[PDB]
Amino acid sequence: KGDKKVIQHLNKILGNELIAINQYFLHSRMWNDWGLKRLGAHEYHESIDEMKHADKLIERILFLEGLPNLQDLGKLLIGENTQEMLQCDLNLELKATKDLREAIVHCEQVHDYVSRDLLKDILESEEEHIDYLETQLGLIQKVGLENYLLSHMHE
Amino acid sequence: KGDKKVIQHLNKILGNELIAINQYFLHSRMWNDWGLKRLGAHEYHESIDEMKHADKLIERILFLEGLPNLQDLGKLLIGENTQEMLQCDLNLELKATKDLREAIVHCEQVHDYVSRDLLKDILESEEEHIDYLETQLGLIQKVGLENYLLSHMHE
Amino acid sequence: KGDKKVIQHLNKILGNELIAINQYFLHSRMWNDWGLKRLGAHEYHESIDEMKHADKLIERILFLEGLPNLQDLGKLLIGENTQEMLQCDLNLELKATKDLREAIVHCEQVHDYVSRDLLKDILESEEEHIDYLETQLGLIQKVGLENYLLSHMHE
Amino acid sequence: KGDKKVIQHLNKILGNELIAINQYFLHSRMWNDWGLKRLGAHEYHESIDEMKHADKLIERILFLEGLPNLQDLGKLLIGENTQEMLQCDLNLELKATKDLREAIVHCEQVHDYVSRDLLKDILESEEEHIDYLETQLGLIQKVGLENYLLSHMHED
Amino acid sequence: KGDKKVIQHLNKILGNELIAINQYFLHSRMWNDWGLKRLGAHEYHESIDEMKHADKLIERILFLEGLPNLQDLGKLLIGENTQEMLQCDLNLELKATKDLREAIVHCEQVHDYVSRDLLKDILESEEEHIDYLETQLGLIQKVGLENYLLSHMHE
Amino acid sequence: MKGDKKVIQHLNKILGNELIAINQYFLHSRMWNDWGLKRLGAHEYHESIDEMKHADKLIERILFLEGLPNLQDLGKLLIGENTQEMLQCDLNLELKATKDLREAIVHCEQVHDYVSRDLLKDILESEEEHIDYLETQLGLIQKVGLENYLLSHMHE
Amino acid sequence: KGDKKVIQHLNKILGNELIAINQYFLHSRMWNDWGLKRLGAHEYHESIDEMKHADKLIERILFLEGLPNLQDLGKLLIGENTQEMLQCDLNLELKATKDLREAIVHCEQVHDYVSRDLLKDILESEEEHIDYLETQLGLIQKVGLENYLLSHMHED
Ligand code: HEM
Ligand code: HEM
Ligand code: HEM
Ligand code: HEM
Repeated sequence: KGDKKVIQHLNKILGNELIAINQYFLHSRMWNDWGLKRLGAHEYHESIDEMKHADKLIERILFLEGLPNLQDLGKLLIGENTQEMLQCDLNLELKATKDLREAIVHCEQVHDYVSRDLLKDILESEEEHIDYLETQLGLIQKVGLENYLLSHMHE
Repeated sequence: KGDKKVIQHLNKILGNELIAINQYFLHSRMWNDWGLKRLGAHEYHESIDEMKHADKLIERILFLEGLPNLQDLGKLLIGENTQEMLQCDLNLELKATKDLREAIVHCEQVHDYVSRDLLKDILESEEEHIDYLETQLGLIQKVGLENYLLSHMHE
Repeated sequence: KGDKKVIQHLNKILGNELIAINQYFLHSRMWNDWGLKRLGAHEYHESIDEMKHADKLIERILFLEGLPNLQDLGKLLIGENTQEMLQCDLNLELKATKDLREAIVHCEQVHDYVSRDLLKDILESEEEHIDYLETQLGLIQKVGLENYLLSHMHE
Repeated sequence: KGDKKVIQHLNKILGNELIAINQYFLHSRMWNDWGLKRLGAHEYHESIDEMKHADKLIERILFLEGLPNLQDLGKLLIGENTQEMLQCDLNLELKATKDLREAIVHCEQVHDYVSRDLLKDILESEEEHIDYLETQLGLIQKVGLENYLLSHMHED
Repeated sequence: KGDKKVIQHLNKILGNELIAINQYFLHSRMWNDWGLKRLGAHEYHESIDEMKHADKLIERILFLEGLPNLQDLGKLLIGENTQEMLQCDLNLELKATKDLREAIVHCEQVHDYVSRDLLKDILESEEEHIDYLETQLGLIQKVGLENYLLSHMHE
Repeated sequence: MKGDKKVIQHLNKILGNELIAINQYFLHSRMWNDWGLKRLGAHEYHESIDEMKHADKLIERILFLEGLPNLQDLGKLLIGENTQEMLQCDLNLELKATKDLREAIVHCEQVHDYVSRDLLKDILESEEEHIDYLETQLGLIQKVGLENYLLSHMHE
Repeated sequence: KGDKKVIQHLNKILGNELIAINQYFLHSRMWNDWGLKRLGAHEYHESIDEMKHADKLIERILFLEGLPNLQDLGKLLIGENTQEMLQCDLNLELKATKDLREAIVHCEQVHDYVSRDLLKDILESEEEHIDYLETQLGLIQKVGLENYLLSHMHED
């Protein structure tokens, strides 16, 4: 059986993935509705990536004889325009990585090194998303909003 | 022999398709003349799609032993710039979908379910065109008119 | 800008093409409705050919800074049986070639040699259609109406 | 579980399909026996098409927990010559589409939209058959009977 | 012209084939509905084989200048569970082969050797079906009903 | 062309049902995989994917109609504790889903939103196919016994 | 021998082609130097097309037993920025087509129909270049100069 606090941490990370799946999927379809197809496609792939993380977390929790929690869905940060949507994704990711670091600390302490390795792989993927997000927000500043949107119309 | 009012409704839809064929073809060639080749190509494909709908309507009318009316051509809405042309297409499509809905109501009432199915397929295609048009008009607001035209110069 | 009377002549030829498109398309679908698929298929190709001429005329008018007229649709000559439909097509083409010759005369007078060359190419296509029509009407006389229809049932 | 009257309508349409299978299959083989191979082949495909509709109806009735009725075979309309055979097929199809419309009305009323969609697909196929049949009868008038039969001796 | 009693015999065998087509097709679709897909698929192929026999019988009757009887449909033996359905198929086949033998005797007596050969080919197919049916009923005894059904779940 | 306000409410209701089914079927899939019932785990995975695709189409339709898709409200997951309960939980969810779909289609018809009706009818056919699978599986447990049924679903 | 005035007209058109070859080639390389590679590539192709017209005129003059004049090079219209370069090309083409029409009139008058056909083919190609140039100048007005240049930085 797994450590009770490891399973709590894994369920907390899973909860964050479930928010991100839905937030990124809606943002993707919003961008597609507006004709910003390059943003819509990239955001769809971000949503798929979170779906795959959730899958791996669910599988680990079950192996450890815990109960995966897919019932509690936290608050989606839905923006009303491109700049707010990107900032909402970044705010979500900054919370996501804080929780990941706390979970890894606990895994190391109780010697659950396989759970730590899984979380470290998720953390790397979220830091890559932060890299993308900070880059997009900087580009809006460097080229202007209307030029940035123009750049993201075509796939 | 088909229901007389069904044939009248089908000839009304056909009349709307005939307006749309010519309006979209002219808009296409105006955009090509101006060097906005992406818009010209998309609009050509819209005109072709209306040609295919008119064909299916003609065939259905003849099967029902009615007389297809290709003689009466209503008013083309020709715009003077890119935004107005898109808005003219949208005004035409909003009228077309109203007429399609009224035609479908009558087909259902007289149990002409095959005519209804044909009209619903056309209606879905016209709503996809509305989706394109509202998206383009929204992009003009979001990226600016000159940027929008810039994006539609090359195929 | 193009010559004002050249553009009027090009719009007149365009109007003739627009009549022919619809007349041949309806005749095609009537023959298909009747199971005369060889005639229906041939007439369909005649309609497509007039569509392509209309396109070239629209493009030339716009280059010359004129306004293509797709709004005014003249009288369709719709037959009620095969022999009448063929004679109607022949009557329309004889009017078309008369107008083409008058347009070519004017283009030569004002030295619009490229418009003349475009119109000469259309004229050759219309004379090929006259060749087909006169041949079909001659076959009806040579084999009889029922044998002619029999020959045109299968594609 | 399915609506009882929906299941009754579906079995009624199934009964019509079972008549058409047999009528078209026999007309097909009669035309082949006479050397009118183009007619025989087309009529064979109409029979196969009805077999597929009957299959989908059987499958739907079973899903809805009804009993498919393959026991009751109504009256086959068999012609004695080509012109009669085509009119017999047309008469059968006109009855079939009347029954299809009444079944669709009832499915709509009780919100069985999937059964309605199946019946609408069958109806489109039967109306295509009416188009073929009315066209053939029109051709007999336009070219004459002997020329029409001549046109249908060889297959495509 | 064919012998009158040969034509009666052929119409009787055809009548048996028409029963089997419907009985096997219904049994096939019942097994599919229950998820016994191996039984459903095999029973489908049995129905198709009887359809082909009916076709050969119809063609022979017409060649002999008889009237094929597709109007009279005898009693379908429909079971309520797998063991009853298999026994119903066997009962039908035992009657079918009895009738086939009587038809062959009469064909031999009147020297209709081509009709005899066709009927013998059908008889061989029906005995192959009896072999299948007796083998399945024996397997139910040897492995038990639940194991037998388990074996026929997957195609 | 703004959507009917009640149409958008119905579409958001169906979307909410799809979101429950995605999570319920995904968890059931991974439970069956954890238990080594790989054939059930794989089939249930594909059911979850199918609901994801329906949710996508509903989100797209709502946005086109200028509504706000609701991905925030997640209703109650019906999670079973063994194979037979899990299948019955899926079936209970699907019966509720098809009831809501029928009511949404009724309203779409009333306000002449025929494209939304067609989308919902396509989803309805897919959910009725899932009901077919589930009722068949529960019938097989009764026909072959629970242990034989589980044995049959160990290997993919 | 050919008609003396026909040969003079053909040499006049040849002279116009020789100006255009050099003007378009230099404009092409100026655009490439500035990093406006789409304009540079298009203008290179315009220069090649004029070289091919010059070739056909030389061949026709020699067949007619005239002397092709490749010695006299008239005034190149070289712009100092993109907008001036396009207008310089347009000014040259409007002069070229005027001379082409005058040459065709004369060929018709003396019944040199093959020379007329050659000149009409050149005229169609020059009117296509006018179409391109007017469209580009219009695009500058519709998108603004900086956006137009932006659109022409990268080749296809
Ligand atoms: C202003 C009037 C029209 C113009 C300028 C026009 C132009 C065209 C052109 C350029 C094509 C492509 C031909 C090719 O290159 O193969 C085409 C195709 C076609 N047109 Fe038209 N057309 C017109 C009216 C119509 C009408 C009134 C109908 C029917 C009633 C129609 C039916 C069709 C069909 C069925 C095709 C083939 C589409 C496909 O399957 O790809 N057209 N048309
Ligand atoms: C007089 C009765 C029938 C005759 C003579 C007949 C004849 C045939 C024949 C010759 C074939 C083609 C077999 C092959 O060579 O592959 C066929 C196929 C088929 N039959 Fe029948 N049939 C009859 C009744 C039925 C009935 C009552 C049904 C269903 C309720 C049915 C369902 C089917 C199906 C589903 C196929 C396969 C069609 C395809 O997918 O191509 N048949 N039939
Ligand atoms: C518990 C939440 C979810 C989980 C665990 C999950 C899991 C997955 C997985 C594992 C895949 C396959 C990824 C791959 O390897 O390519 C997938 C695909 C997909 N998901 Fe999800 N998903 C969830 C929620 C959602 C939601 C809420 C939506 C839409 C609103 C959605 C839409 C999609 C779509 C469109 C695909 C691609 C399906 C295809 O076309 O093949 N998913 N999901
Ligand atoms: C003055 C009279 C000229 C004539 C009659 C002439 C003729 C031609 C011809 C016939 C071609 C081949 C075209 C083809 O079919 O692809 C050609 C190619 C070419 N020309 Fe000229 N040309 C002339 C002047 C020039 C000048 C002044 C330049 C440069 C400053 C030039 C640069 C080129 C280049 C780079 C090619 C392509 C060579 C290759 O890479 O194959 N030409 N010319």
